[PDB]
Amino acid sequence: MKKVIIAGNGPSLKEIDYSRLPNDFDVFRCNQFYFEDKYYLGKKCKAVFYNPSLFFEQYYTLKHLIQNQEYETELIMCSNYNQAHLENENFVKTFYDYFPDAHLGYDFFKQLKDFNAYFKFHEIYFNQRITSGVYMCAVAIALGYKEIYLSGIDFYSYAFDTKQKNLLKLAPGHSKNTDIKALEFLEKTYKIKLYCLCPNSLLANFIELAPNLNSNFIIQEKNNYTKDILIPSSEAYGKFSKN
Amino acid sequence: MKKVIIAGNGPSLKEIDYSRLPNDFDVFRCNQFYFEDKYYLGKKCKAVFYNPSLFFEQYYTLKHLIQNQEYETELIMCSNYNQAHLENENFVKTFYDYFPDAHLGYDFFKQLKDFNAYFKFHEIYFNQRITSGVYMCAVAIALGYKEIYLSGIDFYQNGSSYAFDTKQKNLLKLAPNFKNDNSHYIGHSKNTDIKALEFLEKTYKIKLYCLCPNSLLANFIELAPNLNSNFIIQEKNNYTKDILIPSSEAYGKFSKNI
Amino acid sequence: MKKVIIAGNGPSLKEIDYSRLPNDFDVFRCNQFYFEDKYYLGKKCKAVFYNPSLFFEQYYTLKHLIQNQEYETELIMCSNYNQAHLENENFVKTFYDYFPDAHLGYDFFKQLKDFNAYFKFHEIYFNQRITSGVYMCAVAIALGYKEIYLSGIDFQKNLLKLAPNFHSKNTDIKALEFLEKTYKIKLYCLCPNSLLANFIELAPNLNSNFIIQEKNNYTKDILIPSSEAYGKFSKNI
Amino acid sequence: MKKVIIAGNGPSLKEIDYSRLPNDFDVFRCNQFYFEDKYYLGKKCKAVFYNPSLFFEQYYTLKHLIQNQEYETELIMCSNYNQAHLENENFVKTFYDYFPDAHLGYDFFKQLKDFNAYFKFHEIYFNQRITSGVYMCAVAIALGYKEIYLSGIDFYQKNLLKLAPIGHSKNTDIKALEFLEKTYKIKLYCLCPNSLLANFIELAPNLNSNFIIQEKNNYTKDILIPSSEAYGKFSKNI
Ligand SMILES: CC(=O)N[C@@H]1[C@@H](O)[C@@H](F)[C@@](OP(=O)(O)OC[C@H]2O[C@@H](n3ccc(N)nc3=O)[C@H](O)[C@@H]2O)(C(=O)O)O[C@H]1[C@H](O)[C@H](O)CO
Ligand SMILES: CC(=O)N[C@@H]1[C@@H](O)[C@@H](F)[C@@](OP(=O)(O)OC[C@H]2O[C@@H](n3ccc(N)nc3=O)[C@H](O)[C@@H]2O)(C(=O)O)O[C@H]1[C@H](O)[C@H](O)CO
Ligand SMILES: CC(=O)N[C@@H]1[C@@H](O)[C@@H](F)[C@@](OP(=O)(O)OC[C@H]2O[C@@H](n3ccc(N)nc3=O)[C@H](O)[C@@H]2O)(C(=O)O)O[C@H]1[C@H](O)[C@H](O)CO
Ligand SMILES: CC(=O)N[C@@H]1[C@@H](O)[C@@H](F)[C@@](OP(=O)(O)OC[C@H]2O[C@@H](n3ccc(N)nc3=O)[C@H](O)[C@@H]2O)(C(=O)O)O[C@H]1[C@H](O)[C@H](O)CO
Repeated sequence: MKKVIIAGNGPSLKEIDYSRLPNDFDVFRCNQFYFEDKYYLGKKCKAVFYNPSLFFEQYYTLKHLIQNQEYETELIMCSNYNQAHLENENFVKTFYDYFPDAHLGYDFFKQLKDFNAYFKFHEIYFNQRITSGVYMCAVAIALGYKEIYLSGIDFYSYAFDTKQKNLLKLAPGHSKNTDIKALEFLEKTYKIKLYCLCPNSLLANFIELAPNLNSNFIIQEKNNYTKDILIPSSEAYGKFSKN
Repeated sequence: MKKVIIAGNGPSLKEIDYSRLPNDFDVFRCNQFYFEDKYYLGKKCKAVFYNPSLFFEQYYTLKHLIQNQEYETELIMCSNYNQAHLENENFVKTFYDYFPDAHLGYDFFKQLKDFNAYFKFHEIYFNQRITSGVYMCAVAIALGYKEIYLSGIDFYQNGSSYAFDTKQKNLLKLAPNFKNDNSHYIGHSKNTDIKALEFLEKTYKIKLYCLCPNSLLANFIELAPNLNSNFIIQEKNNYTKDILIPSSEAYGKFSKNI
Repeated sequence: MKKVIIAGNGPSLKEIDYSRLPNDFDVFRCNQFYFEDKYYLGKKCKAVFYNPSLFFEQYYTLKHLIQNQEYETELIMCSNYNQAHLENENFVKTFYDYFPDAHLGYDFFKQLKDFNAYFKFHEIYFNQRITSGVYMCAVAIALGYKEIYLSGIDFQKNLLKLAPNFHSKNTDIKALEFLEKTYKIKLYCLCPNSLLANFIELAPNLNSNFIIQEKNNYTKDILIPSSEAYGKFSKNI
Repeated sequence: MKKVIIAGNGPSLKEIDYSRLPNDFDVFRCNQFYFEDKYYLGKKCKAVFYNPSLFFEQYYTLKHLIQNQEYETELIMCSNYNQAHLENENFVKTFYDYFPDAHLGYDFFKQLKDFNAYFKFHEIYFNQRITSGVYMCAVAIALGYKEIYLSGIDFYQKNLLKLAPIGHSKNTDIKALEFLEKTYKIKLYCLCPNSLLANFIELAPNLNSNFIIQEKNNYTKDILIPSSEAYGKFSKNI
């Protein structure tokens, strides 16, 4: 169907070669994407992904971002795996009743049986965990996307200063090989096409560069924007304490 | 889908301009509606709503109201939200096995995804909660109703006032907050309900009306079109004016659900 | 639907006016039905009902009744209600995996919404309980039966071992009355000398004949499973 | 499907009469089948079956067998029965989320209502258990196979000995097999004319078939043990 740009928040996010920006695409963002100092991929997101550990606060924050007209998103995804050691069980069980307009990412991730098996085996037995950038690719493939453009994936710093007060108060495997091997498995297994939008990223050594279309893109500035996660009230945490 | 009169129990319930009373309509009542001293809206209810906290006792009381021919109702709704801080999990889980002829209001409330998201966000993060008067509007919409006539909704302007004396022995024993000068729940507000009502009307394209011209609600919702009709309020004598409390053995059997 | 005869194990079971016994019918029996000294209703059962409290042992016993050619039954029902104070929670939860060829009676009982509500309200709030005869009537109606003929309803070291201390007339009667008033079914009484005859219309005399086969070397007490078996099912008792 | 060869890992596994091998068949293997010193039935399995008790370790080991190309399998089955005294409950509950490409054998076993009831009654009340050979037969029948060829069924490694240093019997297994065959109208054949099984099951027809028994060199001959970190993650299911 339509193309999709999947963006991690690595430093390459600020080094996209926009001449290679595809025509007609959706955008997937994750975690502290809003910390970006400019709208490197626009204000419109098809989907935003948040880890279960901070979903409570990210959801709260997202609503503010939307009200402030800083961003808009069609879908709100929680990057879960249905694994007791990775996320809170009751959180997943009651998810749809606390966040009626959001989705459990596993609902889609699990549609890719071969990859789910691949991910689980390496995480359970070898402690290898893929990053959100790869999780988003899986969900995109599950949703039907055929051409995936990657950016902000640098296998580890960020494309912004993530050292924020509120975030620090909340959160004071991986490896390049795991992510790369996972991406190759996805591309091969589901016959989709991966492209790299960041020619200077280490990712460009493994994934084909997005074709040059002589495209152009206006990177809108951001001023007095939300650059830190918000913390809900004490009464709010009390009500959500069990999750 | 007939029209529907949704009634809270505020003092405006006793001041309905019956000249605006629609023709063919259903009636939704809630909580201590039977405390009314006159059948301000007739004996026949399409549905009655009860909060999870007192559902056990309200169900018991309802069966007595029906057996005693004081009221009749087609549906019995429990106003739940699938929120751990608002209701007992087991109660909801086993609901249909303990009350086979009743319904969990959430089964319908959740059909309105946007409103459920709206409600949950404000309740969880800002402690802003709609009242059952608004909850019933949502369930009516989910049921298919498109013309809602409101009454008995006064946003607790004069405090915890009602269209009757709610300070009854059993109710005070079961819900002690009623003994307070102002039993109104801090999370409720005139604005919250109004905005919630505005959200529903807009989002689901339904029409709202007000049967109480003298009510504070008349300042927000369009008054019902004076159809120049009559109703005739039936009087009530030696009626059930307090909630009933089940036996100790009954509570024992239900203990896991409370 | 074929006609169904629902039998309790009261003395009226031995006083059935066979002249009224229908032609093509199914038979529902419950609990210690096999204690009967004669096949008052034949060896063939459409279904047998057992209370959750002794299901473990009754199932074990039934398998012997079947293998030993004493009785046969198509269905095996456990008379549950999905009430924590009435049945073991884990027992109901895992029922179909421990007894693959049996059924939870509630799966059918719950199909009668009005009666389920009627039963639940009176039991929970007033401690009024129905007997198996009434429960079986409900299940029969839920299964699609149109005509129900009642009998055996008059309001062993092992059994005494399992049940040491081994309901009301009004409650059952009121329940049956509600059942007939609420659903599209006809109720008949096959025992004219039973008190039930004072409330339920007598089955029409059809000048029917029926040979009552005697029983010999039959199982007349419930069987008790091994301690190892009990060890495996202890969580459900 | 069509035809399937079900194999236990007894001595008869090494005494198959390949002249009687069907032409188009799938292979079902169980537990320590890889301990075989030769590929008596090929490297390709339609399905492999592991008991719940060691599934965690067997799954880990199978992935190595596959990665090292010693064997390949389409299906991975856990031989469960939905019985607390026979398997961990949380293990069964979360199974598909920990092993996305595997299957709970009971999802198929329970499709044979009569046999499920038959098995449960005798296991619960008479402590009679069936061996994997029989379990695989039931699953095979549930999957649609009509002709089942048995082998490696004879009624009778540091890692395995450390991990696992009853109620089985020829009678129970044989009676169970006969019940399955009669009840589900399928045909059972014995591929090992020198096994006691031959005394009960009709030998497979001689079709003058040929089979190449591939050798095994430097192969996995013991179960593998996951890391302590892995165990810590699966602890609740063991
Ligand atoms: C402290 C902590 O827990 N850090 C983790 C981090 O190790 C990583 F696990 C993950 O993501 P996180 O990287 O920060 O931000 C999103 C994605 O950007 C890509 N990236 C980023 C920086 C870099 N140098 N090279 C990269 O490739 C990865 O694809 C990653 O998934 C995650 O979800 O995968 O999330 C954070 C936080 O849990 C989260 O931000 C709080 O809401
Ligand atoms: C003490 C306590 O817990 N009070 C609460 C109250 O804060 C409110 F949460 C709620 O409402 P409740 O008073 O019965 O009254 C029913 C409805 O009438 C309307 N009304 C009433 C009086 C007034 N002055 N202005 C109004 O607008 C509201 O729309 C309300 O929903 C409720 O479910 O919304 O229920 C009671 C009880 O939990 C319940 O009666 C026990 O069965
Ligand atoms: C001690 C104890 O717990 N007794 C109860 C008894 O009060 C009754 F509740 C019930 O009934 P149960 O005796 O077996 O007899 C079966 C049915 O026959 C009818 N009948 C019997 C004898 C009589 N004189 N007048 C009658 O009307 C009733 O309709 C009853 O449902 C039951 O399931 O309804 O079961 C027994 C045992 O729990 C059970 O036998 C153990 O397996
Ligand atoms: C100690 C313990 O628990 N032993 C049991 C054993 O009683 C049997 F239940 C079973 O047997 P399993 O080894 O896999 O081997 C499969 C079948 O091969 C045949 N055979 C094997 C070796 C031999 N010397 N003579 C034979 O005849 C039998 O027909 C057996 O059923 C089973 O599931 O069928 O598994 C083992 C282990 O639980 C399992 O291997 C560990 O993962």
